[PDB]
Amino acid sequence: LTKAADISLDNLVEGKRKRRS
Amino acid sequence: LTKAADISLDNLVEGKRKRRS
Amino acid sequence: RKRSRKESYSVYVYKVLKQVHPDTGISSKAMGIMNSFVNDIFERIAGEASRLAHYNKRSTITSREIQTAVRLLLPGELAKHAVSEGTKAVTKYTSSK
Amino acid sequence: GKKRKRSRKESYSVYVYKVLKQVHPDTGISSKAMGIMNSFVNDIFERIAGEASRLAHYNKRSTITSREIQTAVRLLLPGELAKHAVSEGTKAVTKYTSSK
Amino acid sequence: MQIFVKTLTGKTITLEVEPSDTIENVKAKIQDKEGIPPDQQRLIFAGKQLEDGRTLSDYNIQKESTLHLVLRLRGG
Amino acid sequence: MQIFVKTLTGKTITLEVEPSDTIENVKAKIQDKEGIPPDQQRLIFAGKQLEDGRTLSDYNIQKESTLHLVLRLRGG
Amino acid sequence: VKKPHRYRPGTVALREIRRYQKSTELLIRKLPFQRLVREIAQDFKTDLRFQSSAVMALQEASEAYLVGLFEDTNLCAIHAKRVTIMPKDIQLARRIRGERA
Amino acid sequence: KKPHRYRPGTVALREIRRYQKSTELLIRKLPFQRLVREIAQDFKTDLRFQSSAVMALQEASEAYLVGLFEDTNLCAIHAKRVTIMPKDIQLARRIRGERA
Amino acid sequence: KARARAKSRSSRAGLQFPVGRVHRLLRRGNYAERVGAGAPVYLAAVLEYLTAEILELAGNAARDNKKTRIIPRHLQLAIRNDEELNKLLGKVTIAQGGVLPNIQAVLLPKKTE
Amino acid sequence: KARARAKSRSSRAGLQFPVGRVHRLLRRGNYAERVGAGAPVYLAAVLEYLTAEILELAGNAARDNKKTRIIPRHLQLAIRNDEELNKLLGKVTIAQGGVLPNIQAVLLPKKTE
Amino acid sequence: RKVLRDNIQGITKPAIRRLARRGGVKRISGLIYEETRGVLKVFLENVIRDAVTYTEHAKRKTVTAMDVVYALKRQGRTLYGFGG
Amino acid sequence: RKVLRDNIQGITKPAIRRLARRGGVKRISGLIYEETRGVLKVFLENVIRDAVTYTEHAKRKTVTAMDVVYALKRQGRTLYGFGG
DNA sequence: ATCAGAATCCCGGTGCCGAGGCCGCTCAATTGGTCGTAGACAGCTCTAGCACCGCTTAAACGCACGTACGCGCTGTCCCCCGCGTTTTAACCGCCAAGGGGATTACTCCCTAGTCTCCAGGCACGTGTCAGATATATACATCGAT
DNA sequence: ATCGATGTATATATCTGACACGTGCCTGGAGACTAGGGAGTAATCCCCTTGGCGGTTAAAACGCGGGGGACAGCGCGTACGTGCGTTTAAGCGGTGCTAGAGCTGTCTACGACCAATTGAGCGGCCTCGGCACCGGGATTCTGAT
Repeated sequence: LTKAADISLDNLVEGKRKRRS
Repeated sequence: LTKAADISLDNLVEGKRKRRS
Repeated sequence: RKRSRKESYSVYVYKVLKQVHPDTGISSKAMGIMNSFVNDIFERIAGEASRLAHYNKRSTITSREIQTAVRLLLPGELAKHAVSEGTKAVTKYTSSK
Repeated sequence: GKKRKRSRKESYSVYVYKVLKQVHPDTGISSKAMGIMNSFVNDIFERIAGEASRLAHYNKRSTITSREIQTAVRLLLPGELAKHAVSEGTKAVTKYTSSK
Repeated sequence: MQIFVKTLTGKTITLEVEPSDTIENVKAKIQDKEGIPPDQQRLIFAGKQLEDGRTLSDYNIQKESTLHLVLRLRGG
Repeated sequence: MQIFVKTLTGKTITLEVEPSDTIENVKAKIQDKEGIPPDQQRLIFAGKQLEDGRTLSDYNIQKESTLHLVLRLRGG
Repeated sequence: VKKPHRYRPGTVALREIRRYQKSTELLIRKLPFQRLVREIAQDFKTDLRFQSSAVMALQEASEAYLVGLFEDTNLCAIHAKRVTIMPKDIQLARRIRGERA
Repeated sequence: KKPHRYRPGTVALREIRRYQKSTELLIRKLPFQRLVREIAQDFKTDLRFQSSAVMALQEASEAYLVGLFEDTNLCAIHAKRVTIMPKDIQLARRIRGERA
Repeated sequence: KARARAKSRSSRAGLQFPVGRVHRLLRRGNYAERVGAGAPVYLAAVLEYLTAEILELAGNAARDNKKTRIIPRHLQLAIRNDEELNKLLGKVTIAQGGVLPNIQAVLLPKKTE
Repeated sequence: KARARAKSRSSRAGLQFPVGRVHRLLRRGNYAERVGAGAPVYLAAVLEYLTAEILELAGNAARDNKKTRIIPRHLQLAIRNDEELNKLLGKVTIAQGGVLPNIQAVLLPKKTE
Repeated sequence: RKVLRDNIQGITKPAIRRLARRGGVKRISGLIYEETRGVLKVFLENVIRDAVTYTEHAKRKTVTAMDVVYALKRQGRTLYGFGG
Repeated sequence: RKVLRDNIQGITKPAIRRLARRGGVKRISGLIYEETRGVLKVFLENVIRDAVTYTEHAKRKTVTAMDVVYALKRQGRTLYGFGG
């Protein structure tokens, strides 16, 4: 559910993004 | 010898371009 | 409420047609091709003319710009004629009133 | 003294270099390696703008605001990476929003 | 009535509150427990800016309705 | 002295002239042989605009130096 | 039955290839192609709307896309001298174009 | 007899490890330059080069051909022929579409 | 006081495209701070050259199928024949396009004694 | 008068990139008639996110070869490992790049020899 | 009467064949029909997203032709005739 | 000395092999060396033109790095590190 | 496997030049401030998108059969790889000279901005002929006998 | 080789709706004017490029010899093309409903633009250490046996 530049800044999971390699 | 937008507009051979097919 | 005129090149297209082909007609869809067809080339051109400005740090797009971009953007001999027609045009417009 | 002086050639290097210590306090970088990053920015950077641009026409907006960029972000970046990018930018905006 | 707030860290702060409690009261309580003065604080509800004089039920803020925490930095 | 002019058609016009001959004279001769009045005429030398009072040797125009023909259209 | 005349195997296609290259019409039967979208549409957002024109675009592109896919793909098994395609060819060909990697 | 000869193909597989391991440019510098100036001359006579700028081609050029071989490699592999053949390039390029 | 008449830069180039309208586009096209007066003219004709250059191919190809009204297929069939133009539009696809009739040799049929 | 302190929008976002300078770029970037005040900020951070996201990969990879100073090869070796980023830059090549060590199985040695 | 029957299987074994004919393919293996439908969706996937993405950026509930267009162009597939 | 000569043959049979190694090519046919040099030039051809074309548009007699750059980008090859 | 035997890796010493750091100047950013307009937002209408149905049938599905192609095997012949030695020109370091690109100050041509003026270009309406559709017939060729 | 039926090719007549045209209404371009800053030009600078020269030193070359990979021939096994009867749902046009796009109308917030003050960021600077260089000893395979 994309928005208007809300405050939904939801997740500090980026480490899992870095895990993708 | 390319130029500055000269008056060298040299050839009306385009028919040969059309001949390429 | 209803108008605002949606501008095309259609008429402009249609004029050209009779000069090359006095006989032939065209379907709107076929027409729709051309109208879009213009902008795509057209935008391709401008953006390159733009890039020239920075790389020369010119603030202004003049003729000399466009031509340079033309030789870039168009392939092969077609460019030269394009160069030619535009040139031949400029001169003819140059002496105008 | 200072002849004919080389007009300052701007980079992101320092900016790059700052970030480095936050993620890697230890590591250094070679100019060539640095040279990568500095170029690396603009490429992404120009990709972004041009898309933000295209939005304007297609909405006939005359102005690129934030809402624009984000839209382009989701276009341009692949996969989950976008969302975080969305996130950081968003988190930034708010934090800058209340500023002054 | 219990609600939460989510942070830049995603910290979820436990809040025992009432729908008539002022933002003035709330931030103070966060100032109270978390020691962070409101001067650098604001809380978010659905992106809207919170004024002290407003209460929770003013925004139709319900129990366990979680909010977006902000550090507003003046200086630096 | 013989020179030529090249056209939009690439027509190459034979010209018996003299380096002191005026553009006034030249176009008239083209008006003379080709019937096209100077009003709609101009000739080009290396992209420069030709004034009547100028002569050929004014531009260092040599024999068999070929020129670019123009129809200047006023009206339409 | 007294001997049906059966076109030699492969002869049908070579008529179709002439045929289906000769005319312009869209090979995918329309309506199901639409339904295919609305599903995929739903996942990104619920409750979305389409100018029936706009759907046609995909169809135009989609068929066109797969068309261009086959040519190189065709060349692949031909480059293996196997007059029949094989699925790896797509996997090969796409890998070549770089849509994957 | 005596002399130890690496079985055929063993050399390359060391080189492939090797030449993928390091970064340096495989084309001899100076001749590569001369190659340009010729091609340069045809479009305009009497042209000048920042020796840096030449390096770019070299960087790109090698890089380009590198990416060429991979699919190319796959080609004859897709034909199960461990050796490349010129048609493969002709095949591969016509696939990428630089030709048609 | 007297305009008395009127003249169009397009006519002033004796060319069919609306120099004026194009020249309007660039002004708002965000393509530069300023627009050279000469440029659009030069820019205009180029298209007016191409538009013919393509249609001519179509028309001839349109006559080939002996239908007096140009269709898309022709345009498609036209474009892919010119060895130059194909490289212009190769990244581009055409509505109702189809492709050129083409067959790989080894796939051709055989008696071929 | 007496503006009396100073503050930088970058600091105002607590972010390392020069919001001001970027915000200058778009103004002349011919990218739109006007520039939203908010936009560049948002635009800035994104890069400031990426620049880290890449370097982090490099640094770890830089430590792998046990050289405290990042080199291009690492960046190259870094980028091609992330399965996302590769699709960002796939069209792009890197100076001094090289490629990942890679070998096709059937080309591997043995036959058990 | 329920929801969600088949869809992607709605691209039929004969249908794709027609394309393959236009593709200039003389004989077709059976498993092709599987992987084919795999790619097709995968293609349509990222394509639709963007036009959708534009669409929401337009705050409009409907996908238009122009939407699909701008999807293809930043994709690299740029198309004509439904644009404008 | 006379006039300029071999050139393109100055890309040597061993040299290209090195690339092929980086290309991950186990064994190489002989005729490769021909067609290889064919493509290489053809690539360099259009590439150089543009940077040249920019260069004359700059009214400057010298090709710079930035020139080669802008050649690749409107080509689609965009590169880093020699760009300023 | 089990052997020596290469070639490659990892290691401790040394060494040099580009990193990464500070010195200080300057020019791009920031501040405070005015002005107007792009676009937000609420109101309103009017297109076309969705929905739903049934008469019609062209297309799709499913199975039967065998043909001719995928591929697995073999077998030959030569085109590349390995390796030792013989031949070229790549490279590095060093200085020398002037082309051209970089920077600066000046004037004037050219383009943005602004207003008033009107037909080029658009939508709108309309009437007819190019082309699509249906149906009979002749021409070509493939495959069966 | 001759023979038949199949699909394509083509000829007709036939019916329909889309292009192409004429009419009239308006918006975007033309016209004429100003004021301002871009760019062009000329005048000086110095940096970067080219050039030419000679020393070792690796890399290119070239050949030799034989191994294994390419390629061609063959044969087996089977999958995929073809056809037919059965089955399913696409396409048609026809009717009904309102959601949402697009057009509209007012007020004002946010951006551009100007000026004056301030340090962030760049080039220029030197010293210093991460790392390129290597000669010796540690390992990890390759081919021969």
